[PDB]
Amino acid sequence: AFRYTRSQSFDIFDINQKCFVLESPTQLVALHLQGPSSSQKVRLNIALYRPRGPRGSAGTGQMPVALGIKGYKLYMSCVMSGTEPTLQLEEADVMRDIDSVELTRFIFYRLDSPTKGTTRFESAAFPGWFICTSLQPRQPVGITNQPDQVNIATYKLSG
Repeated sequence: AFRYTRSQSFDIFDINQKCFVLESPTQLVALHLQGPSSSQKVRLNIALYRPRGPRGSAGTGQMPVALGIKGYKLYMSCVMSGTEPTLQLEEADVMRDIDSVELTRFIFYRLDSPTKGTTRFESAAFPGWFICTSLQPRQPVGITNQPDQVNIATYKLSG
């Protein structure tokens, strides 16, 4: 279904200028990181994939990516927890091939708006669900089917 093409490292902020920090090995939180800080901003290793597949279904395309938490040996994934879609961080190595519905948990569609300089990330495993931050500081990064509605689901990436 997906085949690895390369990885590139990016800085990331949400549209309100919050960055990510890894508050514990299972929780990424978003905050205005400022003044003095012990806290190390998270960068992303974005692994770009090419399809040979697999569908369906979705609501998105056409840059499938995995999102590595640079330096911490984690990748973001979307899974069901209880009965709710959930963003989690998993100890996973770099995946050359994503060729099962299980491994599709790691794939997001990077949706850039070339004009505005902005990006959304839609889950491939949970179409219509997007990576989001709270309007409040120090809350976990998560996923939502209401992108940008009393959350922020729009980011600025920089190489």
